[PDB]
Amino acid sequence: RAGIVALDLNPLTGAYEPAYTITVPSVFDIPESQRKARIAPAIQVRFRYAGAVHYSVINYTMTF
Amino acid sequence: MAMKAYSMLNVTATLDGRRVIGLMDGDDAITTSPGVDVGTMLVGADGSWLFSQTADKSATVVIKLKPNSPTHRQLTEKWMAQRAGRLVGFPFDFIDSASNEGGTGAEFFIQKAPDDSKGNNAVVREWTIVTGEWTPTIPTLL
Amino acid sequence: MAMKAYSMLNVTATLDGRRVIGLMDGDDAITTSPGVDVGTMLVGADGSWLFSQTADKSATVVIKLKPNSPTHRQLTEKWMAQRAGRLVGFPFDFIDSASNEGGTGAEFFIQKAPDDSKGNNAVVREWTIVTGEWTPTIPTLL
Amino acid sequence: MAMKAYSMLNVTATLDGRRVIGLMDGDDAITTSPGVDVGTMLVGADGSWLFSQTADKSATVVIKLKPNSPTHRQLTEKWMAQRAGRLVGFPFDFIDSASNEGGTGAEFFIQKAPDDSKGNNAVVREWTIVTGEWTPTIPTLL
Amino acid sequence: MAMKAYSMLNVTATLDGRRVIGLMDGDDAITTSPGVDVGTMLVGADGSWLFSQTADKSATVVIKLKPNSPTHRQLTEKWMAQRAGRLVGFPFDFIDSASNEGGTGAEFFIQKAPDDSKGNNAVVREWTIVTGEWTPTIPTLL
Amino acid sequence: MRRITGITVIKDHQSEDRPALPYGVVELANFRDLHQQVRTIHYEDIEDSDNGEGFPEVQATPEVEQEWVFLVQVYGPGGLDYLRKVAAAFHVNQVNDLPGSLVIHEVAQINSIPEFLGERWEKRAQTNITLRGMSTDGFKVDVIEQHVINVTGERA
Amino acid sequence: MRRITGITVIKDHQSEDRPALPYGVVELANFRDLHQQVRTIHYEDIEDSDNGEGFPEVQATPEVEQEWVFLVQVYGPGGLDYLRKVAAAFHVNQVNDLPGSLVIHEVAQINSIPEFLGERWEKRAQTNITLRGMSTDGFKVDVIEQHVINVTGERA
Amino acid sequence: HEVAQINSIPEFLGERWEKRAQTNITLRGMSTDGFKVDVIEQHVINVTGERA
Repeated sequence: RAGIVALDLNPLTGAYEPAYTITVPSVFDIPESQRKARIAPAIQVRFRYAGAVHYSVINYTMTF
Repeated sequence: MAMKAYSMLNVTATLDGRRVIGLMDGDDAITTSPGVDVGTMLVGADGSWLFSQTADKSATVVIKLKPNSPTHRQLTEKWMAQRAGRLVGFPFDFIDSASNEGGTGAEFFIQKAPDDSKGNNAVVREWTIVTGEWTPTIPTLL
Repeated sequence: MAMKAYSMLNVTATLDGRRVIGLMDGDDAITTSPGVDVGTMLVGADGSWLFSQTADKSATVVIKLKPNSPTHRQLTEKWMAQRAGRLVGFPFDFIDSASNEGGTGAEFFIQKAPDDSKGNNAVVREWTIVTGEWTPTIPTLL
Repeated sequence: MAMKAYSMLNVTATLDGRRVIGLMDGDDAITTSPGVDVGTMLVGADGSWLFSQTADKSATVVIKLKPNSPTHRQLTEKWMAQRAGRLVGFPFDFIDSASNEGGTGAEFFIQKAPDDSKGNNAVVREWTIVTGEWTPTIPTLL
Repeated sequence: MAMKAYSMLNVTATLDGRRVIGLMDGDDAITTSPGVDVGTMLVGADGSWLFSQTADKSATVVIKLKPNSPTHRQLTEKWMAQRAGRLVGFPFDFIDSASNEGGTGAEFFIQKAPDDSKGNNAVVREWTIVTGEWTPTIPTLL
Repeated sequence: MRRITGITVIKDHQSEDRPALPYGVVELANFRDLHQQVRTIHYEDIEDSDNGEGFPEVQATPEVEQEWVFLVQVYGPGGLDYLRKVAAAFHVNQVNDLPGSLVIHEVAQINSIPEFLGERWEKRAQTNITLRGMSTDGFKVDVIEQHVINVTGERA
Repeated sequence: MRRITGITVIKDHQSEDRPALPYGVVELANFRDLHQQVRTIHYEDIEDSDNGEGFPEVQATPEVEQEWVFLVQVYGPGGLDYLRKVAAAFHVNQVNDLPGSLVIHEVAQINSIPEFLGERWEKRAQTNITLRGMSTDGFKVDVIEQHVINVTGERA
Repeated sequence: HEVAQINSIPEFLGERWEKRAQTNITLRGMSTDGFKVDVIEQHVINVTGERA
């Protein structure tokens, strides 16, 4: 909402592509040996930086 | 080529290339309804009559899907694509192989969205799509 | 010529020459309803009364067909003919042989269209037709 | 990672940090519905068509709780906080672990309140919350 | 102090000092509903949103009584007192001892009156009361 | 002997020895028409017939859908899996194909009914399988091939 | 022998001596598909196959949910508590875990049926436990991998 | 919670009609149990911006 993440559009084509995805590991398989540490596995998140503008170009072709 | 018994195993529906698989139970899982009435009869105060025919050839389709169906994933991606700003057609077409009854459209658009109900069991997810033109196919095998 | 028991095997309906065969189950498969009320009684603030009789002799008919019926093919061809631009009458008339009850019309027009529902079993297809004049036949055998 | 059977023991909902536990019986205990229709098709008197897409990405959620549930206490505290004058977001988010179907919102607000019915047995308490934005998550496991 | 099972033998209601005893059968014998919605979300044509919160803290209560209950006598005396011209508050308050859920009000007023039906068996008598302020009590024992 | 399962299947009420330890049995429980009225009537002229006046005879056949309800039982130590394969083989296409205007409609609930037969609990399973197919027949009927109409204006 | 309760559990129709005074027994009452139609069809190429033309064969499997309904009985002087622990162990997570695409759905009402067996009222209890799990199978099927289309304009 | 309908079923036992009555009484109470389970007490999160 603030404007830090891209707006769900792939710049290469302008086609659909999710801006951010959150992946959560499945605990169903983690053995008891590492389950006794009380330290959870890692969650992963994907971004897409939202650009800006620092320079402009105009051409102004005059036909008369 | 006898007119075999009706079965859902011979009805084929295609939504933007891929098929539709996960459908809810019921006698109505894919229903298409026309936009407006075909015509209108106007009878005056004297007894004469005049019929008027519309040019609106448009239709809407309602699809009911289980909460776990790849078509649900495809549709919920298309909805987000529309919300982002991209606008395209994704043609949809469906037919019955026993009698060649059904129809096709060239450019559809997502019009409604389902309600995410969790509850204790599985619930339907209904999607409503709308076209600007809809061409039925004439059932040639009766 | 005793007034025999009623049966659907003695009711005959004709739609533009050909017969109607595929009809859905139910106590109401072909229903005709008049356009408007026959008249209207107006009673003033004093107690006098005046009756007014309309000149609108028009009717509509609703036919329910199975998804596999040649009449469905005929009607879906006529609908496309109307959509193309051609406009004609296709007279419809139906009668019961046991009591000569029924009616006829000279020029009908497709007014509604069915909804193509596939689902898990067969579903009705309802067509609504409208005439500008409708002449009932007097049941002479009671 | 097979698409396991659906179960309420894998659906997780979080309301401002704490979980939701006490839910009433039924096939619909947490239901989210979108604000308005996705779009609208307009067909003119000539037969052309134009589709219009809305910018309203908002949703409402309905939660049904037993009369004895800690979530009921949390919600009835939040309601009094709003009545006092404080206004904040309390994000709510829910998801199904079997197919990653669900959604999230950043700032909700209590919109409705339940009716305190005592009677002879327990009765539902329904809360209705509303967001200004609602982002569904795409079900990646079908 | 375990959260015991719900029972109507632990719910207490007080209407202007005296208790309420004669209540009809059903899952809803004393029901309180708020005046208006807590708030309203307004989303503009661009996608922004604004929430509006009301200052109306008022409620109505519906009580169902048997045709033979001392509370019915008390209420039908209060109704006649109001009809005569006297206007007072008669505070009403009710609560559940198992979870401290319920509410109280300071000044109520009779808003509706029951219908005297005799018939062959006993029928409900429903009274509807309205307050200008209604303070719920927070359920502290969950 | 079904093509789907690898076992031997036999008819319902015969008078032969029990074939093997795992095997099946199919019975016809009932059948009926499905719709109240016909779909079409097919008229066809008999090949090289004559009704006595140089007219080939006409044979008419109604066409309606019908439902047949069978009763399937599997005896022996593999009944549940053999019927589970049948239940799950009803969904895949090119596998559940039947020759003429026939369609498998539904496979019903599968019960287990072990029975103490011959000093031993004999495992058993049973379900209902319903088909769906049109109707064929033919009866000789008579036809109109000319008309006559008389029109008069009562008072000219 | 269940992990939740501390007792011995045995299969339904065997021919062995009764194990101990407290023990359990599970039977399969029935099972069935839950939805009318499939969810997906999974296609997979067989490892190192050939259909005679240099094409690996294709195996298709439907995916639908199923319901299995069992019948649980506990015999002896502790039946009610042992089944109450089972009923209340169905709510807590990480405890009611089953290996593959299986889920315990509901535990039903628990009845008590004391029976006069062997000159003594033998306490007994029984309930119904229902699971819920997807369907697996596989059948060999054929696939399209090319097309052909002909387009003509009737009258140019 | 409730006491149900009360029936009378006199029975001829021991050469004499023995008067009898029977009803149903239903209680209502919460559930107690306990199972040993495991808990999370730490976290870890990784955040990256794909293309800066």
